[PDB]
Amino acid sequence: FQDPQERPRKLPQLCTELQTTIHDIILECVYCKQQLLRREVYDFAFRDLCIVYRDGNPYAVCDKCLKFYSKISEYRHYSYSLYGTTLEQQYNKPLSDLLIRCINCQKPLSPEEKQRHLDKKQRFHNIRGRWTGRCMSCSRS
Amino acid sequence: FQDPQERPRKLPQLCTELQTTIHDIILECVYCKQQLLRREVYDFAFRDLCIVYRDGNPYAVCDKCLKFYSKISEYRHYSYSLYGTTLEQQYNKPLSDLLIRCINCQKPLSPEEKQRHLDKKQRFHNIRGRWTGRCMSCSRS
Amino acid sequence: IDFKDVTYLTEEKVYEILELCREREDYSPLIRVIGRVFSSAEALVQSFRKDVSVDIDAIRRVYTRLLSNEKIETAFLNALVYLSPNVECDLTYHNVYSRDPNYLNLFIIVMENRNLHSPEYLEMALPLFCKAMSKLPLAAQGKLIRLWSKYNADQIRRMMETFQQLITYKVISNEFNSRNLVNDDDAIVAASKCLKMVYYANVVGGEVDTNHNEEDDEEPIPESSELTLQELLGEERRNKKGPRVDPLETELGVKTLDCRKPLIPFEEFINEPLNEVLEMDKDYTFFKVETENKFSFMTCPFILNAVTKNLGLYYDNRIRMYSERRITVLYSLVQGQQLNPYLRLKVRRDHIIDDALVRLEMIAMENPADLKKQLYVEFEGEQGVDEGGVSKEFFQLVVEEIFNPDIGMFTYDESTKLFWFNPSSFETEGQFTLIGIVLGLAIYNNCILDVHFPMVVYRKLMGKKGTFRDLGDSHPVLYQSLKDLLEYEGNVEDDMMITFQISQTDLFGNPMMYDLKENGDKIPITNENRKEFVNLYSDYILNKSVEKQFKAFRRGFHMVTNESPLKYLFRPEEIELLICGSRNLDFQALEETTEYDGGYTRDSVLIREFWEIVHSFTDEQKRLFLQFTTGTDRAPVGGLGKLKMIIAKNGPDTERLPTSHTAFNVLLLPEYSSKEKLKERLLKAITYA
Amino acid sequence: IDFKDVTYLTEEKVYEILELCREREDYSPLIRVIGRVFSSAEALVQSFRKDVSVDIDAIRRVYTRLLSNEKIETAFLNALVYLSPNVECDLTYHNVYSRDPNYLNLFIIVMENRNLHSPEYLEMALPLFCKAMSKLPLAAQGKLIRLWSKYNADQIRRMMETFQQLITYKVISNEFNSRNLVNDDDAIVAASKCLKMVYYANVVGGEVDTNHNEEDDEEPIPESSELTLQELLGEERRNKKGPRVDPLETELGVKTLDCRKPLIPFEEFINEPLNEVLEMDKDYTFFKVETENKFSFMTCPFILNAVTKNLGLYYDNRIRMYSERRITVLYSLVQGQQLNPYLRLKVRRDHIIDDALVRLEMIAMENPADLKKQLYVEFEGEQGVDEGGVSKEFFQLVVEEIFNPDIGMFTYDESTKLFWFNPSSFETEGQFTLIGIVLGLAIYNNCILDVHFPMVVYRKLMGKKGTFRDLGDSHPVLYQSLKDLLEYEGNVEDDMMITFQISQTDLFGNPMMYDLKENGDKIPITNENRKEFVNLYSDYILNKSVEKQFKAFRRGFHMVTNESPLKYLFRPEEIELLICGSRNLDFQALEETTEYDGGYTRDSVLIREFWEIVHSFTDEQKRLFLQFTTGTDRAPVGGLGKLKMIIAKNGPDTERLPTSHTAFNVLLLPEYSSKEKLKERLLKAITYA
Ligand SMILES: [Zn+2]
Ligand SMILES: [Zn+2]
Ligand SMILES: [Zn+2]
Ligand SMILES: [Zn+2]
Repeated sequence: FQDPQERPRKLPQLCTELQTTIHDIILECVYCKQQLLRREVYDFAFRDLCIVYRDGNPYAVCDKCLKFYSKISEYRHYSYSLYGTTLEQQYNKPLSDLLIRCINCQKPLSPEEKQRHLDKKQRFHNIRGRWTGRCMSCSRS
Repeated sequence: FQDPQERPRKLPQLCTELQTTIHDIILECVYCKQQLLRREVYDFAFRDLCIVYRDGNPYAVCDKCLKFYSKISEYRHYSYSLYGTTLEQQYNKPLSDLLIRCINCQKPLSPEEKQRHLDKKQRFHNIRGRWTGRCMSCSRS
Repeated sequence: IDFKDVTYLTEEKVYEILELCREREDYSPLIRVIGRVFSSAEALVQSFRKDVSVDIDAIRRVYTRLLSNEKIETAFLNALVYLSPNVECDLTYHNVYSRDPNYLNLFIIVMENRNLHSPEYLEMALPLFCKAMSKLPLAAQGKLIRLWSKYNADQIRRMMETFQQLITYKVISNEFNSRNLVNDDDAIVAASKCLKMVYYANVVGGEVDTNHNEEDDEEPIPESSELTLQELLGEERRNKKGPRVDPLETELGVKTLDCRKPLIPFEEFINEPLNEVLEMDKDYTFFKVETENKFSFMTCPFILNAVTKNLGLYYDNRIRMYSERRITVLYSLVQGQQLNPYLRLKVRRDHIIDDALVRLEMIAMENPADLKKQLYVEFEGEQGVDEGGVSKEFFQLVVEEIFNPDIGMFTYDESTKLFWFNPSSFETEGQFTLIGIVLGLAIYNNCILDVHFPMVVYRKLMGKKGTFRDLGDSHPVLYQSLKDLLEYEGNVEDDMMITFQISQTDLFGNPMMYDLKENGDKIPITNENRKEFVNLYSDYILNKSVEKQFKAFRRGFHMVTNESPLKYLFRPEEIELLICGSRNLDFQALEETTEYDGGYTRDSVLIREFWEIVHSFTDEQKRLFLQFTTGTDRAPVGGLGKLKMIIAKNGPDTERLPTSHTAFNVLLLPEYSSKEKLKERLLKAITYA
Repeated sequence: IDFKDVTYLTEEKVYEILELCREREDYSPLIRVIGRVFSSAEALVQSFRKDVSVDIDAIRRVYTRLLSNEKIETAFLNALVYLSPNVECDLTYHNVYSRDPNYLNLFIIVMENRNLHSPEYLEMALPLFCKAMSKLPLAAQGKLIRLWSKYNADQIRRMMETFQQLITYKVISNEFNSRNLVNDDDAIVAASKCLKMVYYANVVGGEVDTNHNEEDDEEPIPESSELTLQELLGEERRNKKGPRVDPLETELGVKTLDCRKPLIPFEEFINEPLNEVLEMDKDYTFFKVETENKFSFMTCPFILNAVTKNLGLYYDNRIRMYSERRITVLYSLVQGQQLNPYLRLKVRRDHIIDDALVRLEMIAMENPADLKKQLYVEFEGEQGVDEGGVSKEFFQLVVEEIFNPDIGMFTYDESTKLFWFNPSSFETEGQFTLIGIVLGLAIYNNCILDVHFPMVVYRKLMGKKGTFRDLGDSHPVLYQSLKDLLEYEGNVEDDMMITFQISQTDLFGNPMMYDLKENGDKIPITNENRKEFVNLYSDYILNKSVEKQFKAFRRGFHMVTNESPLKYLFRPEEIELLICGSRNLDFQALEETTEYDGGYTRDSVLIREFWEIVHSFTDEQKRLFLQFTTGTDRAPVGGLGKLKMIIAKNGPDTERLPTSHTAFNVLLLPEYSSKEKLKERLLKAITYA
């Protein structure tokens, strides 16, 4: 993976490049260097995360490290909060065309989740220019 | 100080018993075993605290240990809060006849402080049957 | 005649007014006099005179003689609307009950009105009256309750339904949510305060036994640092009065614990529509922190159901758990200690009893406040975060090892399917404290246990010694052989040579004779002392035969639950459903509250195939599925709807069995090809673990 | 004639209507036509036609010709009351400005009314108009501001006072507190939004120089963990747009930094009555968290005074400090690390510069986020808790060692009493980053510094290169010798042989010649390039002679204050009062806000004797008392009233000097016998430390 653009940036392309499937691929967390559980690999692909290359090696993130560092980023790098309507006015774009991730798990918000944000007047948060929301899994009490 | 009742329970009586004054008496904190500062001795007498005897030796409390353990007692042993009016109904007594200490520094509340509690509708707190309030020094922002 | 110069009425004076106003075909003077005297508190004080000055039977005859029509019944409706506001502020400000206790009369007169039950009073009349009654002083309420305690069950039922439908109507009429609370609704609050008077009339009017009280539970001493602080404040001698109690409990002198058989079942006082709308997070706040116009319904726990009471206890333990989080942070900040916000419990799977015994015993001495921390269980070797799944696993494991026959702690009864304390268990007081702690820890940490106890155990936990009535659930066979003696018409001395000496069979098989009296062999059983022998016989087995085993068990349960409102909120019959769960597996309620993740939805093809499989499951396979996914085979308080299960997608179709995250009731379901494959893998998954 | 078939008015048509309605002694048709066309937005669009379609001078003549009386002036009052609600919702919903830009006309017509300044519009007319203007789109506001920027200072003054007294009136008229806020008052909010348009018209209409901008401040890279997270999200390439900026700043393209000399002094836009009633704890909340009907006044910082702006910055830093507390707790919880919620700074008193240099440099590499923690300073040997007193002591000490002559960092000017960056300072970039960090740390930790800098330093900190105008404050003597050249009527080439080569004196004394151009010795100074030489001369000393020293200084200041709204809230002239304090010692304001402890009261005999002594203190002894009690001899922003001093009783009469707890501005005062004894001990206490 010496070539920067050639190396896969997503889990399906990485699996195809290594001639393996997401059902059997073996990955390590970029933070804790520990092998990812199978459900963690499935979450990684479901959360549309990017493969991280350290010293020419493909890495992923485990669930606990992802949530920990997302919490740290929310705590230390929070900028401001906006209403979904104000977000659309600022970008002149529908929320469905904006990449908004869950503040906790970094899962890209579905259009239904953004609609719920609009309906309940829940605010979207900005963390170093990244717009974050709350997903259903992390919204439940 | 073998005799339980004979040994002084207050700073002035302890000073008189040792033939010293509060201006020169040397005392140690019961918790940290460290010598009390002069202003700490004056606070101890001003806060109407009781001399504690460990292994037949008179002890006092320093300011930081007193505040720390008062905070711990407030956190772990808090029972419930009442309005001053409800307190008077419960005891059929004026607040001036009730020994209410500051929740932070354990200074007995003055009648003016209890009057302020009544006026601003500030609640008195119960911590293992001890009724606590907020003194002026600890009420300031 | 208008009768314009009469202020007090009489049992026979209303009769003469009615008879002279009957044939003249003009009741209007009667309407006027009733609306005049009933709307005035002072007039009602002197009306229908003779621990009360009003003749009880007189007014009942007057009401039934006079309410048969349709005109005057409206006058009583409107008279109550005027009298109540003038009698509420009169009690609140003037303090008129202290001047003379005869002022309570008007409340008996009003509550004797049969039409209060009717639905024409719920709009304006009854809500206003309940506001006035809730302002009665404690002494005044004591006499009203004692007067009401003499009524029959049917009379008490009418009184209870009167305030129940007022609560039901106001909940239906108004819209209550997190914005507009029920706590600030004075009409519902007053009707709840009035229902409490009927509730205690139910208690003190039934079968009350205030004497057979167990020894006061040993109060755990506070931490050494707290003891030092009380010395500095000069409060080490005086001690805290104890847990919160209802003031009406003290005034009447009778507790719901003392009530064995109330006239009305306690479960009838639960207003269900109120419970579905109550918010216990803020109800608990008004319970601990007094607010000017907010009323806590936890102060009247008889009206809450098991689910609502469970929530209020959960918030109390949760709040206490958080206070331990803040204390450890301050200890790490100020004293530079290690962050330990957990009741860390390292145990071995093969030695779970011994490892938990030494760990929990050591805590109960050094830092007894650590029991108030969130429980963290970790097994040796297997390393992982305990989010609740390990604690649920630990709680299940200890119950089996505690109640296993070989340990000798408890004797299992096949007929009742219940465990009883084994009297032949010696040198095991540490283990009995352990199972008491575990039960308290399970309550504290919101984990249900697979524990089968007779109701007498839960009665003794709250401090009531078992009686002969409790022997039926514990030992039905011996209970039957003892009541048969009770109703023996013949001479018991002649027919059966039983005496005050009893024979107990040990676990080994060797019987040793126990003497209930000083010399029970000498004294035989006669008809005169036949009642006493049964009382001493029942007192021995339930209380004195297991006194040391239960003392440790009760002590361990107390050191965890002493600061909780558990004793305040729950009756002993409600403790079993709190510690354990429902045995009912309503998988329909499980379906409604189930959530989905990983791309699954309620309309996913595999999801519908999944629910079709599990609804066709047998009872045994339903229990296996519950234990596999949630860690316990029992439903929580309420039902499986409270078990907010999550079915999350786990990769593509495969031969891998479905997995479960027991901590969060999450089922990890691969997207299998067909329904037959899904069942085979799901059955293989739950029948293996 | 009523003129009932005319909708648009004209500069001469109103003249003919007025002249025909004058001698007839019935102005009523004129009232009717004015109330018809002015109350209609579409009518006003076509009225008084010709980057605007309305003749500016035409309407001014019409207003002055027609407002001289007392009847029609009421019609304009009432026409504004009707037009505004129909023009606010028209902008808010219909989006009428996008369809045609001629809709902005009616706002010029209304704002040309002289009577808007009068106090008969503050009740109903002006508040409604301001609501409509605040709903103008950003593009519409851009043209209004550019049109308003061409006015003279007196015209801008009238515009500013118009919205100022509306804000003042509504603050006086209404009662604002923590219950009823000012943020939800739409009339004040709209008038503040309208005042912003005048504020930017003031900025873009004055002396604006947008070219002499310093290099973009080096943005500190986030922590390595944050960089890893952005890679996982696929956002490592794209970067954050930057700090919050006003949208009007982008549309106009001119910033308040670019404005050197506004037409009106910026300090005139501060509405004092609004500042005394604003609650910055919740104002900051609405600044960060958008709320439906709450408006942050930090979005319009020109209206806040230094005290209010200081509070808003304090809350931002405080909030960021707390976020670092929560992160360390999570690090100790999850990662099992040590609790370090502090920017720990162990230094030696004799080597404070070197110890802080190595400690702060090491932090800026490994964990640059540690600079956002609350500063904890501890000196070697002396062990104690740093509640702020040690940090205040450290900040005072470093400034003396940094600005000491021997270190060679700064050259002191006796005449100006200011320090300037020493160009002869080499191999000291680490120390210049240190003093930049210290200045940022003092702001972050709310500590004022005894720093004397020319205003050009604070201008360069925000990214504006020093110009010839800034040379007066820095080097007045050389500034005088350079403007004297500027206005030299004679031939500069003949009289003075100065060229584009300059001579700079080193600290040693050896002069080295510097060339402003490529060959400045060859090229002489003529009248044609006389202006350019001064520009290059000023650009060298202020910007290019100290570029490396200031680059490190600016870098260190940026790594602490980059995330703060400091650049947003404060102009460079307001930075000096923020970093430093007031030099004014108003000991009367100190008396009013002083609190008492240990038994002291405002009426205590020694307390009155104490205030009598300190009010008779000289300026030197007042500074000694301030430094001894509060740790600094300078007053905070505002005055000594903000220094909430506490005088606490310390035992009985003695020979012991009064002590002070500098962290909390607490003076520990023994109860001395007399006033003479109190002065002797107090003077002995403050003249020793
Ligand atoms: Zn990891
Ligand atoms: Zn999420
Ligand atoms: Zn201490
Ligand atoms: Zn205090």
